[PDB]
Amino acid sequence: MLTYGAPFNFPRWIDEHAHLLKPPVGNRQVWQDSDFIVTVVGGPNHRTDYHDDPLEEFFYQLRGNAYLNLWVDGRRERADLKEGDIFLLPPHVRHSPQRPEAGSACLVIERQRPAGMLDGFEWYCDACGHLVHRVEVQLKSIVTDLPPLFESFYASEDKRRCPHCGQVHPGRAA
Ligand SMILES: [Fe+2]
Ligand SMILES: [Fe+2]
Repeated sequence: MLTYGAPFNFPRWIDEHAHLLKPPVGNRQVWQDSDFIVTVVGGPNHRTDYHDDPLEEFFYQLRGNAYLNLWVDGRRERADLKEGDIFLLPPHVRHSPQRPEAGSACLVIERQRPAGMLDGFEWYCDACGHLVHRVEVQLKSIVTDLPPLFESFYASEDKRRCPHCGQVHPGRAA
């Protein structure tokens, strides 16, 4: 049967979930227990962590504008997600999404990761660019598997300390 239910109007769904598409929640997954992880991400939200996804990520910036801070070819780059833009991110490209605008909405589509295929989350030194800390996770649920990871980095000067220049990373806000 239709495990994930009947078709429904997407703009209306987004409107009805507007209260979840802003802090502190910020995002909302559309269907549960599906292979395709379909999420709408709102704003505002700024962050310092970079994601290393072992699979591809599809973006369609439906409302408002956002941007991804990236590492490409060993250098810091920015991919703008202007309203109306689509984008396909290859596996393992490190990315830190920034969503400055309230009322923005981005469709993000990913795949469930098989057992053994791990996600990485990491931070880089603002002073010398060296990797400061990386955690790998078997990502089953973003809601329980991810916030403690971030929280543990912010709470530890050891985790935040650059091994190259010794600068302590700011933590939650750059
Ligand atoms: Fe990601
Ligand atoms: Fe450093």
